[PDB]
Amino acid sequence: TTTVGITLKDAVIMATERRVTMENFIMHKNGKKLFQIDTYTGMTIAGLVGDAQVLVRYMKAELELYRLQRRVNMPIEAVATLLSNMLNQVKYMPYMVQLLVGGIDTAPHVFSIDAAGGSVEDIYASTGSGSPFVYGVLESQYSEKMTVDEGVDLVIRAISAAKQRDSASGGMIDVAVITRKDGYVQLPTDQIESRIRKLGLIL
Amino acid sequence: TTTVGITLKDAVIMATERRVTMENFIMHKNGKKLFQIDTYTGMTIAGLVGDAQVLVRYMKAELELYRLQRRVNMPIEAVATLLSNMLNQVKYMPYMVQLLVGGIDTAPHVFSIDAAGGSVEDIYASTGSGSPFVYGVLESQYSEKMTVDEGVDLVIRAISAAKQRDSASGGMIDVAVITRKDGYVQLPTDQIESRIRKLGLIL
Amino acid sequence: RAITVFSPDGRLFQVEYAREAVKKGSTALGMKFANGVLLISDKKVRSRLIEQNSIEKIQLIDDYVAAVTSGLVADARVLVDFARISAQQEKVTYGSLVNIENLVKRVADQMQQYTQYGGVRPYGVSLIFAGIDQIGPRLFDCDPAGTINEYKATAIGSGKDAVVSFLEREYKENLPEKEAVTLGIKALKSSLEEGEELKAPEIASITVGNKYRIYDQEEVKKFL
Amino acid sequence: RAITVFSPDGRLFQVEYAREAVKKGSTALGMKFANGVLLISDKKVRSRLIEQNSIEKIQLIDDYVAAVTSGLVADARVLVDFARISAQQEKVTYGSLVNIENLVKRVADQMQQYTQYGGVRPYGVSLIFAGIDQIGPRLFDCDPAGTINEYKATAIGSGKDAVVSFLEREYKENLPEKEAVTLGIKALKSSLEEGEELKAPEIASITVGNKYRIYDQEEVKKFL
Amino acid sequence: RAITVFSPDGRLFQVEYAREAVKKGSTALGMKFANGVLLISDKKVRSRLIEQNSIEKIQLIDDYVAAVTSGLVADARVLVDFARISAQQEKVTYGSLVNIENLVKRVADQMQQYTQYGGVRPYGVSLIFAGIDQIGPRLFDCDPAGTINEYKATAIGSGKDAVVSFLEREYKENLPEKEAVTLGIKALKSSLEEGEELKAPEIASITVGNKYRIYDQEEVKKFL
Amino acid sequence: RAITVFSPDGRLFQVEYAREAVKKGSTALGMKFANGVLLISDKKVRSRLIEQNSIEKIQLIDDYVAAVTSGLVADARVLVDFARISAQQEKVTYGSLVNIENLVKRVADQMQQYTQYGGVRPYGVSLIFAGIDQIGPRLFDCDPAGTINEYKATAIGSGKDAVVSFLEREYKENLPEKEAVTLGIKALKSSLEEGEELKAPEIASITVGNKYRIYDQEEVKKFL
Amino acid sequence: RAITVFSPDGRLFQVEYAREAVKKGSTALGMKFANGVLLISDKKVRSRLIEQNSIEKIQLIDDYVAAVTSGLVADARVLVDFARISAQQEKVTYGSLVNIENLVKRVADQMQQYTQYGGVRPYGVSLIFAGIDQIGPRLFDCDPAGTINEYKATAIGSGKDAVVSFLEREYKENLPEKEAVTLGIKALKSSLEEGEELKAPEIASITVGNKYRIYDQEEVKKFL
Amino acid sequence: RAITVFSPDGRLFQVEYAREAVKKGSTALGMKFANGVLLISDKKVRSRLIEQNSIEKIQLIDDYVAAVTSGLVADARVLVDFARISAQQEKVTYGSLVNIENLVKRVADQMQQYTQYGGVRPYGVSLIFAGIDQIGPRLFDCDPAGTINEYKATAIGSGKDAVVSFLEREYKENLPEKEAVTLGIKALKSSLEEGEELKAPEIASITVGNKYRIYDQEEVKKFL
Amino acid sequence: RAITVFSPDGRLFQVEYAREAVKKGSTALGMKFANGVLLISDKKVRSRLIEQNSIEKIQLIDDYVAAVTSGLVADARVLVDFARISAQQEKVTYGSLVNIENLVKRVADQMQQYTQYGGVRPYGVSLIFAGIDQIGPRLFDCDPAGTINEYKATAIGSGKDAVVSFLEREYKENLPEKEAVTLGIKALKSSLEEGEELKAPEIASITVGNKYRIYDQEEVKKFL
Repeated sequence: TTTVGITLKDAVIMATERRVTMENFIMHKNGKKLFQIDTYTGMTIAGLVGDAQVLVRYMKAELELYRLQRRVNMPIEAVATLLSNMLNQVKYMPYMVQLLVGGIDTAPHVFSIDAAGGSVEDIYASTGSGSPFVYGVLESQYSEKMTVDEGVDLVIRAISAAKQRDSASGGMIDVAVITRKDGYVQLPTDQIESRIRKLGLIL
Repeated sequence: TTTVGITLKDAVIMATERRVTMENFIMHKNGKKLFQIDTYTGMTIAGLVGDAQVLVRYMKAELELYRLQRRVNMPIEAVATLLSNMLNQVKYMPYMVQLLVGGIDTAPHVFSIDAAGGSVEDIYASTGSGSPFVYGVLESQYSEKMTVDEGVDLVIRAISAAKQRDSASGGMIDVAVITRKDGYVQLPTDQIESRIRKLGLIL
Repeated sequence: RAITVFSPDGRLFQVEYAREAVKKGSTALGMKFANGVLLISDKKVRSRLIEQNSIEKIQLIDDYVAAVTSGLVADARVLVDFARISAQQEKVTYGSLVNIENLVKRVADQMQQYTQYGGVRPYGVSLIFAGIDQIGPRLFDCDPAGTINEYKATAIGSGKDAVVSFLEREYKENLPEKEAVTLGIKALKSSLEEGEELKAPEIASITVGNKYRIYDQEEVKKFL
Repeated sequence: RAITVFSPDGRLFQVEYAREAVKKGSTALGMKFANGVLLISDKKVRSRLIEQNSIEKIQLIDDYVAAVTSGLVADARVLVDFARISAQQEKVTYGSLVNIENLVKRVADQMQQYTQYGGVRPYGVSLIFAGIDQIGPRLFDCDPAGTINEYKATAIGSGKDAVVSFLEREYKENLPEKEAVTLGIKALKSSLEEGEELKAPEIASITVGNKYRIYDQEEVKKFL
Repeated sequence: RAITVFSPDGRLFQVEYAREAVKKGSTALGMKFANGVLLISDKKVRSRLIEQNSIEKIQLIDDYVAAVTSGLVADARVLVDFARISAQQEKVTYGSLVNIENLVKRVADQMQQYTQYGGVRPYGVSLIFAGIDQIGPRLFDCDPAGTINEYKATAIGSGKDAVVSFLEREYKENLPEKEAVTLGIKALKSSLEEGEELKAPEIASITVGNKYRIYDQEEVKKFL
Repeated sequence: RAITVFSPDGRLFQVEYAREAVKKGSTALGMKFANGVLLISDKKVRSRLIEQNSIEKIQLIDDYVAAVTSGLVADARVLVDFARISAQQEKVTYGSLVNIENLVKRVADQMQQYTQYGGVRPYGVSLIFAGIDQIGPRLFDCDPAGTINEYKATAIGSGKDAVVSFLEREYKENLPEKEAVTLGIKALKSSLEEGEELKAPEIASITVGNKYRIYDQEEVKKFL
Repeated sequence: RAITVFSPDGRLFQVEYAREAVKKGSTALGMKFANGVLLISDKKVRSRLIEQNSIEKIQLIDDYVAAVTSGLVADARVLVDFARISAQQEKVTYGSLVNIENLVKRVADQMQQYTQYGGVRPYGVSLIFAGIDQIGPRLFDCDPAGTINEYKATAIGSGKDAVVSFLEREYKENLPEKEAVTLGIKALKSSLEEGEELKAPEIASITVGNKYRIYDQEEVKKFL
Repeated sequence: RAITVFSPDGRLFQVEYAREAVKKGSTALGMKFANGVLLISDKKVRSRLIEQNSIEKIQLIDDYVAAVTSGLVADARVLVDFARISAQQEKVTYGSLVNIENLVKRVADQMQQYTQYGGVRPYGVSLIFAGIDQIGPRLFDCDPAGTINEYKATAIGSGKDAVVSFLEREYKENLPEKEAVTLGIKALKSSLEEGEELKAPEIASITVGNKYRIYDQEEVKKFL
Repeated sequence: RAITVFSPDGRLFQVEYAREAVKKGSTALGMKFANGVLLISDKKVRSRLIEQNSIEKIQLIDDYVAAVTSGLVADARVLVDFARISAQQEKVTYGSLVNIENLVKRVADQMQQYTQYGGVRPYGVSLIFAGIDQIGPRLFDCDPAGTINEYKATAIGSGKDAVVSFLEREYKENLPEKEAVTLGIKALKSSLEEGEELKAPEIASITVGNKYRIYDQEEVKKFL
């Protein structure tokens, strides 16, 4: 399994593939690892399905409740800190998971969160089994002067690469770009597979 | 990861580099390890991020509250002590961390605190993966008759050295100097890298 | 010789009696202005033997939010500290006190609880919170009933009705600080000033972009 | 000077006294229409110094369900938040708030508890929940006794009897939104309008298929 | 202004006052017949604005047992849900609700507790459980005192004395469903029918061998 | 309007008032005979609509011990079940309910507790336990005060004084079952029989060596 | 209609009222003699229907210590059992009940607690403990106040004042058992014997070196 | 019929009423002398039937500290034992009861608690502690209010005012034991001796350097 | 015969009644001077039998902070010890009692709690804390209401109004110790000295840079 959050100009793009497996037994071809968590924010799950899912629901709600009572959307670093508190508070019987939460408030953001509530923001980062491979290509071709369209391609490339060198990852890769203009929008499957073909990639 | 706090005449300087890694996998190039924790005091984190971070927030808010309630700032030895108590109090399910807290009340100070709430004051001390290396250059060139400016250089040198012999350390080295006159001030990135270049150092 | 329950006409007499205690409290007010908000309280002193400033009526909750209270002094103090730590709490979990409205709501609910939970006397105090948050300069007031409202300008304590009416009339929307503090002090004067001497008022203000500023003895005496 | 127990005629006087408090509350109503439901409350304002909109009477529980309340303001607020988190709870366990009726039942039971558990004053408030659920557009009301009922249209607060009678008479089953809001505002007018001026009403609505829509100042002024 | 204790004549006045509340409740009855039992309640409606059926008086506890209640509505609801989960409990431990009598006993004991445990008002409600169990069709009634009895036919609520006497007289042992529902509706009529119009009664029945059947609007109107 | 405390003359008025409730209870009695003991209660019925036998007054605690009660029905039921499980408890720990006296003592103590523990109304009921234990046939009675005594023969409920006097006079030590049940029924008659008709009494008996036997309708009618 | 608090003259009226209850209790006494101590209670019986001996007034705590009580029967029983287990407790920890004085002190303290802990009625009973311990034959008495004293001879219950005076006068220090029981029975007679017949007294005794001995019907009748 | 609260004049009436109870207590006193301190209580006896010495009024807390009490006997006993274990506690943690003052303070605080914690009657007793500690011979007294003071000589109980005045007058600073006990007994006499006979006083003393000594019957009779 | 609740005029009568108790307390005062602060209390003694100094009114909390109290002695003691340990607590966590103001605030809040938490009588005492902290010499006073204020000089107890007025008039800002103690003793005299004799006052002082100094008998007698 592999996910990736990438920051650029005035947007943040997040994508993941979706094969869920049990050791070498790839039991589920179409899991979901990308979730909208608020009007202007998304999150990527990676690790044990049980812990991740419950975690997504808590976060999802915790955010909606916050919005209503405060009349304004929770800032990204705030969501990241909240999460950070939850996880660390139970470090000795941790949610075996690794979360990536991207979004845009006053500016774009992307934070990496570990099972101990360690939270750190980067301009891009990957999460999951195939992390290295993507970190390889991103390290090689990412540039903060890219257009949201260039971005969406780089990402697909990044994931398709990890799909090659990592048996744990696989299936249809899916992306969502979140901008202040349009908000959190997930790209149409077709359009994605279209870019794949165009790029001469595979699967 | 390496951090260092040094005492001299009428100031205390504190600096750290900023690479956050997972074994050999250097995952984050720009983490933050130097935090101002009160008008005239700063703290350097080192160890497990999750623990470090929460600990920092606790310390921050606790200090702010005390200032308001007592109308004066909490003495450096006092904040060391508090931290000491918290940490030791939970020694059997500790915050795996190593903290360095420096500041200036009636005079300059720097305390080394270990996860078992052991707290000791020195005229300088280093913390982190690269500690020995810096302890070397310091043991070799530190002089209590130095100027705040000579200080900032020394510090930059020491960390730079550690950076050479320790794969766990790296990234932009950043410093903050705290004096009664100006309070806690963190030097500008350019000025830092300028001194690096001037000194014939690297990265 | 009966309670905190509803009277045959739908009223919590205990909460009413409480309100009485606040009327007998000192007078203070505040108002939003240019790009901030200010607070001003009448510091009426007695003996030469009191330690002057130590009797601070405008108290800080945090560098960007202050509040002033009126009613049973003891009750006011304890309710202040509650807001203080409560403030800290939001800071430590979320990383930032984004909406001040929320801070007041928590302290309000605290007070509302004693409005119905049987064996316990309500908080005999009213107070107003002022400061600038993620949304901007904000002004709130709260009574012993737990009722909370946001204002453009308001007052509390003894001369509420009076001072409030003056503002109700001569309040100027986007009055720049200097003129705002003036209008205020003038308003405060008229009200409690049945006894002529305004004495030494306590005034502080904050403006969007920065922390709170407490006016020094001479500065306030300048408007006095 | 006695309780929450039964009178010789089978009545909980305390709960009655409570009801009184709600009558003295503002007036609001709602009704199902075309393919949604709408809520409308009379936003009667006083001073120029109040922060206008901030005194929101129609509150959201979640993007698809809102409620409006009448009675002791404090009691209403706390009871609202309870429903809010209670709402969240059903969402997090089951994955979806399928039946809104259930949401109101929980908050109702909360209120019913203070109806018998000795040492504690009942909630002096009544409110109505409106929204569209798995079943469709739904309208409920609730009193301090914990009694809950589903309506086609109803009101609450001060001018209940009045406005309710108007509807009781001129309510039109499947009235399309525009006409429904009209009939409503007309009904609200007649009732409380012993004092002529309707002032600025607060109105919001939702229609099956989507989230709630709060009417903007001008839009409402259009029907006004 | 005294309690839940014994009067000089051996009576729990509080429980009596409670009984009063139930008399003022709607009227309903039930009776065993051919090879099942049926329940029928008078659904007396007011406004056109009420959501008709939503005001269901006959409630299901489980597919094979239903109950109808009379008294303080709120109290009835909460006491119903208790029986519901209580029912579920017996199912999950033993695998089957073998004796319904037991279900009522538990809910009865619940009510009996508030009859003596000091600080808490009793449940102002009476209800009857009907259904078919391992033993067969069964009919029980319960009052605020926790007293429970099994009947061949009975009623509760407002017109109890009346309707009960009619049955007491014209009740026919093994009357087949169609005729039984008739006798019932006739009995219900006479009683509350001082006001002529029977309106729309709510009726449901179950017969040994299968689950409960709620009569549809037209079907009931057929006997009406 | 005062309590469960001692009167100036050394009496627990509450416990007295309780006793009143039991006098107004039905009449029942029992007595030891030949080589067993029997219980007999007056089953006074009203409506044709009651489910006859279901109103069992003599209840089993276990195959070798039964009890009959008088007073607040609800209180009697709950106190019965307590003895039942309490009985089971002794069986499961020791392997056998050796002394019945002990069973009654436990239930008695239960009742004695409400005699002094402040906030809670005493059990308005009296009952008698009968059965054969390791010691042999045993007969006990218990009142709301928790007072317990062993008899050779006794009664309780409404016509206690009466029936008891008859026995007090014509009780025959080792009367064989047939004659014992007779003397009993005769005694029960005289007492409550101010109203001539004895109706259908409920009678059961057990004899050393075996389990309890409940008399069937016809068998009892034979002595009637 | 007030409490367990101090009267303006320094008295616990509740504890007084309690004492009243004990005076109305049966009469019993005891005294040390030769090399042991004896207990004797007046077993006043009524009906032929009571199970004679079963109404044992002198109860054993353990083979070497017995006690007799007077007052509210229920209260006496429960307080007896407490001493019994309390006795067992000292045995199991220390291996031996060395000082009996201690046993009574514990039960006394139990009673003393209800003398001040607010919501709970005191124990309406007095009793005396008699037996031989490590120190020798010992005699103690205890009242509802928790007051405890050691005697050479004493009585309690109804005819206390009377019987006590007789002893006060004719008590013989080291009277050998036979003569001691006599003096006692004589003393008991005079007192309660305003009604001539002494009936059948209950008497038991123990002597240093061995366990307690309960006098058999004939043996007691011998002194009678 | 009201409490433990403050009267309009600033007094705890309950604690006052309590004091009354102590005045009606026996008379006792003590005083420091040569190089120790002594305690003396009037052992006023009634019946020949009481076990003489067993009614010990001067009780030991530990070999070096004793205390004598006056007031509700029960309350005194329990409060004594508390001090005893409390004494033991200081011994086991610190290894030595260095300051006796501290021992009394703890027991005093115990009493002070019931002075304000709502539902519970205060300790109706006063007592004095005497002994020699690390500091030397020490003398303290304590009342139901929890008030504690150190004396050179003092008394308590019935004849306090009297005996105290005698000492107040004829008390001799460093009076050697023999003469001190005399002055004391003389002082005790005068006071309570309105009734001539001093009877048999109970006296004990301790002197720096060693443990307490209880005077034997003859020794005391020597000063008598 | 009612409470700790608000009177119709907004006052806690209980807290008032409490204040009364303090007025009847001894008189004491203190004031800041040169570079320290001093405390002085009127040690009014009665009997020759009291242990002189042992009745210390000025008590130490720690080597750098002392306090003197007035009101119910018991209440004062317990409230003192609380401050003592509370002091220790700040020392052990932070390593140093930096701000004394904080120490008083904690003890004040303690007292404020009993001002509203239902079932419990308030602390009938007022006291003043004096000492030098991180900020410098500091002087505070506290009443039963939990109200706390910092002074330049003040008094408490019986002759407050009097002595306070003298100071109010003749208080000299930076009066050097010797003259300050004088002005004080003079002020204390005038006040309570309606009865001429000042007796033996208790005086202590501390000066920045070092620990507290308690004046010895002769030294104080020097100013006397």
